[PDB]
Amino acid sequence: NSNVVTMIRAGSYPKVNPTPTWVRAIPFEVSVQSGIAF
Amino acid sequence: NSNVVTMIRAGSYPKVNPTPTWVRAIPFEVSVQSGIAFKVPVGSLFSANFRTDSFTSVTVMSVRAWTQLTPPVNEYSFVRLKPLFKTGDSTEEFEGRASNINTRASVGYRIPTNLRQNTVAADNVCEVRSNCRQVALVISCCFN
Amino acid sequence: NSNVVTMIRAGSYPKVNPTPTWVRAIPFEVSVQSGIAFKVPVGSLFSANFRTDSFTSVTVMSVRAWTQLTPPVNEYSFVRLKPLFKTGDSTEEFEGRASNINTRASVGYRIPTNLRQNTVAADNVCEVRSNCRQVALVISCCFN
Amino acid sequence: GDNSNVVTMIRAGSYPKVNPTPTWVRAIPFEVSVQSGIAFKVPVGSLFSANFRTDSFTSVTVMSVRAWTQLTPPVNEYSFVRLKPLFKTGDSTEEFEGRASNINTRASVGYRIPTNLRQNTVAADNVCEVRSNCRQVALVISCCFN
Amino acid sequence: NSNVVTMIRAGSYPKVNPTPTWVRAIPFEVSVQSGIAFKVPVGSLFSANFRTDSFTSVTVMSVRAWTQLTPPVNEYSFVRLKPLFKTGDSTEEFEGRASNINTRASVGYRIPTNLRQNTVAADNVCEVRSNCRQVALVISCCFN
Amino acid sequence: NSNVVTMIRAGSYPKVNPTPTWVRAIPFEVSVQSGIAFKVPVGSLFSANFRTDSFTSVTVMSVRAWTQLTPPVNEYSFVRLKPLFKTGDSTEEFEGRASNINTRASVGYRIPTNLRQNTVAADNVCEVRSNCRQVALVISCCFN
Amino acid sequence: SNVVTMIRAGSYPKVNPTPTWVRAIPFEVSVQSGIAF
Amino acid sequence: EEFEGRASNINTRASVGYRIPTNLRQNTVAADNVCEVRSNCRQVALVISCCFN
Amino acid sequence: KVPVGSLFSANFRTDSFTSVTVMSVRAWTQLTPPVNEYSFVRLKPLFKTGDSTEEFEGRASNINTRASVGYRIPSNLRQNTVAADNVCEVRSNCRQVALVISCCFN
Amino acid sequence: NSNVVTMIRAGSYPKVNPTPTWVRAIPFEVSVQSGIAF
RNA sequence: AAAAAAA
RNA sequence: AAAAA
RNA sequence: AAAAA
RNA sequence: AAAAAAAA
RNA sequence: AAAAAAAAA
RNA sequence: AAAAAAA
RNA sequence: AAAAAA
RNA sequence: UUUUUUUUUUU
RNA sequence: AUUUUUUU
RNA sequence: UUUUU
RNA sequence: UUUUUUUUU
RNA sequence: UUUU
RNA sequence: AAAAAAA
RNA sequence: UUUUUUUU
RNA sequence: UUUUUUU
Ligand SMILES: [Cl-]
Ligand SMILES: [Mg+2]
Repeated sequence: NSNVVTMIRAGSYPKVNPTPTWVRAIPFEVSVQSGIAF
Repeated sequence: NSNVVTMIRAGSYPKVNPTPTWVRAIPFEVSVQSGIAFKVPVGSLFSANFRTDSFTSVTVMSVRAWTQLTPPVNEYSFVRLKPLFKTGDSTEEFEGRASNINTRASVGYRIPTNLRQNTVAADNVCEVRSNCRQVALVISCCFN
Repeated sequence: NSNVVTMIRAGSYPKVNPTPTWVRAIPFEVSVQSGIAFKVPVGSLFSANFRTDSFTSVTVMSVRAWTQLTPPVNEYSFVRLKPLFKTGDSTEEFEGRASNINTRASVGYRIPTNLRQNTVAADNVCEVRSNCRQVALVISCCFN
Repeated sequence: GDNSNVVTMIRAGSYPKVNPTPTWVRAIPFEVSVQSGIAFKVPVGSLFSANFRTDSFTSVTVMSVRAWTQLTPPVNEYSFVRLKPLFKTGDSTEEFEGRASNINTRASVGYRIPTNLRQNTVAADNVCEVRSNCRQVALVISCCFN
Repeated sequence: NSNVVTMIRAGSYPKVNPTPTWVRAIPFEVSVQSGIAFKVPVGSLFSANFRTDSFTSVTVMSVRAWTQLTPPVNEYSFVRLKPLFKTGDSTEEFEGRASNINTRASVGYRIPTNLRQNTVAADNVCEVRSNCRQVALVISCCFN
Repeated sequence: NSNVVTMIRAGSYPKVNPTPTWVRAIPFEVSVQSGIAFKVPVGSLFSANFRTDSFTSVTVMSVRAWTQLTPPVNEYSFVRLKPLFKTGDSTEEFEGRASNINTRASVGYRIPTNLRQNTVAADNVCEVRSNCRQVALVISCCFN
Repeated sequence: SNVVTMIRAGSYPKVNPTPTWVRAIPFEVSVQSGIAF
Repeated sequence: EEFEGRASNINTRASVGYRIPTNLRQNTVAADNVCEVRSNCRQVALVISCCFN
Repeated sequence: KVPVGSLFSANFRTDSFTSVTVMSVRAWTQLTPPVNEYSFVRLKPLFKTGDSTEEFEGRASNINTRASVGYRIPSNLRQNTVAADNVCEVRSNCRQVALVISCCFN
Repeated sequence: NSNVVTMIRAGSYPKVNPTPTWVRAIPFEVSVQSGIAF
């Protein structure tokens, strides 16, 4: 909504985490043989 | 109201900015020729005449135009505008004419939010076409 | 909203002003000696570092002060502000002291409407007294 | 509170802001000597005196001026008093006049200064001009010492 | 209101007083020795530095004190106040301590209405005990 | 009320007590050694410095502790409190630490009503452990 | 929540490594005839 | 994950914590490890809300 | 000049990205200031369509405490930035500055 | 009510006073003679 | 907002 | 149940 | 829905 | 606001 | 502002 | 709420 | 909330 | 405790 | 209520 | 308030 | 209602 | 309107 | 009266 | 309901 | 006036 950069009145240093978690669902394929469970 | 100086119970040192932004409406003029289009430089916005010689970039929001001189004999004043963008120039020729020969012609255009980026002095904002020899421009912009 | 440029049905040429006013909060520092009162010049407000080198006068509204450096050993920071006016200086000493030796001492004062006249660079805003060797000031004013 | 009969502890916090020489809104009564047919310029320095607890100030913002005739008028005449406000940016030409309807009664008049014209004045400056057929005029001035 | 002067229809001469009262908050510092109680003189309130050199008597309402200098090594600041009266000195030691060594220690006591009488320069307000070499006091009083 | 003395229509002689009880908060400091617990004696409450030298027994309701001096280098202050009773000593270690090296470490415990019996000067209140060498105490108790 | 979350901890809180604990203790005792234990 | 907390004052402690979801709230014996701790301070205080059984 | 290539790293699980849309930048002084001074930190937003001249400054009211400041990039200026680009300029009396940048990797 | 001790989350060192005031009703006797005030 | 007045 | 998306 | 204390 | 899994 | 202390006279 | 202040 | 009293 | 005219933002 | 006509 | 459709 | 202790905005 |  | 708030 | 947000 | 975990 604003057209220019605006200042952010920041305070104390927050709690951080450079390696967070992630909720995903992974699409990938596997090779299956007849009459055999992979 | 108070008629003398009043103490202010100040607290911690705040956040400051000696060089802030400035929303302005910058007026100037440009000389235009007949049948030829004039690319308006963004560098005209940065001058001491507008208190803007300290800025290097600006976010243009809307442009308006007026014919500054009288048109040729027997003609009515007109003025066209074609927006220019570094990612891609437009082919719109927003045009407004005068219904009185003694009266200016006026036309403008508004820049959408998605197309509101910064522009430096080496960039151009729009092209101007008119039958008058000078065009008055007012540009609403956000200096940063 | 919009995703493209749209035409502005502009009318007659408006009323323009290339060099408008500017209500600002100007931060800067001043060196102060122990036991000596330092007069803060209005000329420090006019600078390219504040985008105000195009102004020659300003209407000051309120002044706040903070101690920029550490106080002497065993001492807590303090700062005093004596307002100054061309029609007559004041004898107030708006003082603020820090309750922690590691923290700044802050104080300020507000100028009443009846005393909000223009001030040129040659004038002075207030005197500052402090045990620290530098003082930070934020001045809410109206450049014109 | 207001019912205690001994001293009570105050849980004070951080050291506050302070000002050992604050402002003061006052009404200052004093008198001036006036001659017949001549106008006397009331000095602002008459406000900075130890008799008013204001000898520590060096400037003041005047708000309103009220004048009364302090001495009896000439014989067969009624008391009158005039006031012409004075300003460093430009003196005025008004003559706010009040006459007594009884020879034994004072003559009073006054004028209020607008907010736009309420700046500071020093001892070298003047407030207004006083004219009267009486020889002495008592003045009461509302102002803000700073 | 107006932009000009307006006549005041004054009446009879009013009741005047060239030397009125004054309710003040007086800030002044004292020197305290280690383990020795310092009697704060009332005369410290009558001074030209407070505009009060025209008063001779004052009614004290509340006395609060702050440590003005740092405490000894390894120690937290503290300050005590024993109220004194001409009709009978007290034995209370209203003590306040600092939870941070870099922070002041503060405490105060209020004087009840039944004990709010005048005091002259020869009188003492209270005793002060502290581990710091100076104490800042802000005495709320009524000058008359 | 009024400004003069008034008559009291007193009746029969009332039930009187020249030596009544007194609930207080008694501030007193103790010396602690490194890595060694110190038993707080109840006789520290009975003192002419607390106006309680006329009492011989007291019912303690709660204990609160603060570190009175600075901690060892590189450490934050801590203080523990182990309640003691004549019917049976406790093994709780109500411990409070400081998040700032310059700030006091505080902790306290409350005694339930069923454990609020009298204690004489020969008894002990609690044990105090701390890396600091002095610990301030503020005990809320009932002198009887 | 099926994953670890971050707790924005503040100052160090009051701690007690040896609390009180309220219990109902079951045990048995040997009793003789006519004698109180 | 490396849930980190920093102190905004040199004299003040830095703090951070993490909550274990109910699905990952199994038992752990003495030979197990709760977490790893990194810091520029030579000692860290731990407060672990746990259910002994 | 803070490079954008500092956002793409395996330490942030972001070594698989090549561009990012920065939304807001916040800064904290990571070390103590010089003697007798308080910490300060400045930020000047940079853009490939035109750098800005703002100097969003934040100073500390305590010599032991960090300084902090931040700015928000408006939606109209929220485009992508590659590693060779820069986010902003930092000025401080302290020799290290901690940055927490809210952005959208894509 | 309770049956054991409870922890008090104390804070900063409060304002203390080892010698406070005391509102009392003091009962004592005096010796008075006939027709003379004491 | 500024100029008679009114108990 | 005007146009395009 | 935008600015500058 | 956020790609992914869901869902009258 | 927990008790002790005059009473809404 | 107390004091100083305008009709 | 003074001093007297259906 | 109640108005005629010189300009005059805003409902 | 995104764009282009028509629209008091 | 100040600067902008 | 007041003097000191504890609670809670 | 000035104070703590 | 014991675990994570108490707004 | 996982990561970033918005006037103490 | 939020509530959830073994005596
Ligand atoms: Cl402003
Ligand atoms: Mg701070």
